[PDB]
Amino acid sequence: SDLDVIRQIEQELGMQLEPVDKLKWYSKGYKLDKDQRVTAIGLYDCGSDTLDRIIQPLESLKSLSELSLSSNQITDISPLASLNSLSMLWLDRNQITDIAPLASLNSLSMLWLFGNKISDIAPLESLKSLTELQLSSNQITDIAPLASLKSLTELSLSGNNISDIAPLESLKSLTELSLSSNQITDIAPLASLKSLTELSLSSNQISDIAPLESLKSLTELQLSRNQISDIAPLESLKSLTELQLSSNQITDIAPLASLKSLTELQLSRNQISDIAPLESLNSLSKLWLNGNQITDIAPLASLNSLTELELSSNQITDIAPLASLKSLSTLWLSSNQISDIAPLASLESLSELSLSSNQISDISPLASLNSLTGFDVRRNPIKRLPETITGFDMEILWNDFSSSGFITFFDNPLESPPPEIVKQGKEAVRQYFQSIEEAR
Amino acid sequence: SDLDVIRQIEQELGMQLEPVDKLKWYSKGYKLDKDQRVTAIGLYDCGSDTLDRIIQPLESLKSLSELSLSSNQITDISPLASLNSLSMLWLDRNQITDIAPLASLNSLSMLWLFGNKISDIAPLESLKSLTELQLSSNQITDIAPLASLKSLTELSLSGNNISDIAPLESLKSLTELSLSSNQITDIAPLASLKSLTELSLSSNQISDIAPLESLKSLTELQLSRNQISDIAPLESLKSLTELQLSSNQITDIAPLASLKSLTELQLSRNQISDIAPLESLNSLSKLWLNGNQITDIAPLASLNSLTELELSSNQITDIAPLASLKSLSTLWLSSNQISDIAPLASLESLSELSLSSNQISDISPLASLNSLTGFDVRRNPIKRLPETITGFDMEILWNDFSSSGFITFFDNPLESPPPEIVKQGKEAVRQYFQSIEEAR
Repeated sequence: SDLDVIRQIEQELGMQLEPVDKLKWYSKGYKLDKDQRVTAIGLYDCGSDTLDRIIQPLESLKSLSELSLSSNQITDISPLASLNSLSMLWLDRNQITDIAPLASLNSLSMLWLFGNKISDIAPLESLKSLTELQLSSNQITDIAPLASLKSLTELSLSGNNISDIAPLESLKSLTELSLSSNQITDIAPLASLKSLTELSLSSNQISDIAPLESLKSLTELQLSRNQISDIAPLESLKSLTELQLSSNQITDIAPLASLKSLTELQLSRNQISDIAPLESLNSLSKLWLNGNQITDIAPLASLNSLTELELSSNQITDIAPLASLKSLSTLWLSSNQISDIAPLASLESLSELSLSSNQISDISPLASLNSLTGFDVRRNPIKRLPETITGFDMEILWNDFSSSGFITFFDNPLESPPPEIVKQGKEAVRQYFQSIEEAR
Repeated sequence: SDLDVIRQIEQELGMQLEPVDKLKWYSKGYKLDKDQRVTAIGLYDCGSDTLDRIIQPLESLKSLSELSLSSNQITDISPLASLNSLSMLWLDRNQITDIAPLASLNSLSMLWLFGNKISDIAPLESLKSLTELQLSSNQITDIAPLASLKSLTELSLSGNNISDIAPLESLKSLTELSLSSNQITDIAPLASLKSLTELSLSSNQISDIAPLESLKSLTELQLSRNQISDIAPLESLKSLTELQLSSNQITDIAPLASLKSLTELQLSRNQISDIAPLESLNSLSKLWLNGNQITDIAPLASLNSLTELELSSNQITDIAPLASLKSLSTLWLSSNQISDIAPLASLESLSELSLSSNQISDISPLASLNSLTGFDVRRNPIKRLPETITGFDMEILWNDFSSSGFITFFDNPLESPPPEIVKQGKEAVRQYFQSIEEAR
């Protein structure tokens, strides 16, 4: 019986396989049917020999529909050609170069081949029932074979060597597509994939994103590390909640003004000065604007849903517009031109704050923020600490890095408690102040 | 006119005062009446001299009801007695020791005296119009004088030398009370204060919290750093939204199971091993459980509102129960016994992850987590990095600390890309993998 074969496999491998209701790629188990027949088997992370040692036991399981051999570093998958009943196959995280044996698996609807050494995907042309296909982190350049797979809905091809994506043009049922870390410049073939909901294109050489304009079902779009300066095409993508545009050449963000469903926006390492277009984005909870040319941040005042805000490496001076942000929990302001941090004392939800590499002399206003669990004040001209610094429940560190749960000093020209006291920790600082209070 | 008197103050002190629509404690300016009259003035951070020099101009402002002398290092406030119609006064962050002059200000409704050197508060007895009073960070032991201030709604007494709090029993209109960092043991007198919605008693010597039993309107309660072992009195506090119980002596959290309004819960540094009672806390978003004796984590699987989860320093091996948590974005798992993170591949919203000091060798399961902006894998037996390690929107560091924006390695026995190449950065790592592809 099918269960007796499980016993043989267990015995041959010297391991234990357990029943599950749903086979997962990392499963070390099997699934049984209402007739006690093995419909699935997972042999995740058993060894490179695994396929060789138990091919026959697998061949004798006739209702076997799902097989995982993830994370075995298997180099030869020739034996699998026998198993033409398979509809789901996990071969990710192996050492496969030749996938010719997989052309025999005519009933495959789900295939995972992440993290192998594949260049030729000609053998996949005949697998028309495929709906989910993972080919990321291989060595693929030619994706012509994919033009036949018209029932594909999820396709991953990130981390290959692809420049030509024209073969995807007729894959109109595709809703999730990953194409990051490739050699892509022309994305015109994507203009026809109108039911895409998630698209990733980061680390390519895209300049012209005009073809994205019609892709109105997009909710999630990754475009970081490209050569994009013109984002006018994005204006029409009204369903977007998550948008990543870091490491581009953007100056004008006016087309984002209308993207009212955005909750997460990353615009790091561009050349933005004017952020006036962000004032209407009232659902924005996470905003990354680090590494730009910003000085005026008045437009952020009305963004009351903001819980996380990265503004480090700009030229900001006046931070009073942030005073309204009641829900702000994490604020990064490193490497700006700030001198006065008094208005930050109204940030009632603030827990993590970095003010390093500014020109701040007086941090006494921070004493009111009992909510703070960590803050960073390295490289500021602070000379005297107020007694109220012991009122926080965080240890004090002297290091050149930020750390949560701690107050961090470095290269501050401290005089009142001088550095020699501060380097000793929270208790030394308390006793310093205590020894001069009790003598008063 | 009033505007001329402002010009007089500006000349005398040699500064600018600007109109404001509302006076804040840190304001350098004034608010004007409908009839061009000054009803509010702020002289924040001018100097210890300031009060003596402009008291007379302040006397001529007949409609003045709000004054800020915050952060001036004032030593004596005698001249203030001349002002009658003040209803709001900020004197925080000075060097006040004697507050007798405040007794004459009968119409005071708001008084801030945070961060001074006050020990005698007898002068406040007569100020029975006070609703908000801030006395944190002073040298107060005896709070008998407050007993008659029955109009108080907000009181702060944190950072003082208080052990006896019986005088607070009569203050039944109190909605907010802060008593953190004192010498309190007996909180019996708080049982009478049934309109309290916010209470802080952190850093005391409290053991018996039975007196909290009847405080049914409590929504925020901070009891961290005490000697609490029995938390059954919290069982009936159904309106509780945030609860902090870190650094106590708690083992049995069964009483928490009925607190279904809880969204933030901190139980760090206790002796908990069984977290089954959290299972029904379905609104829980932030959960801190670090520094306990947890091994089994299965009760977290149904907590689908979780966005932030702190599980460092326990004895966890199996991470599979986290797989379901699709909203989880921050996850701390440092110092456990984890050897496999395959189940974390399903954490689509994950953006900050710490895995340091564990037994993990394969970090490839994270490859398709495209919104990871920070991850830490110091002190794990990682020998071989996956190619996709360079694919993230994250730089690579070899450094003995975690940092947002970066992938951080330290004390990893790396072979494939050796430590030396990894410390050169992201592109050197990319160059290493590329040379191998094109040679083979």
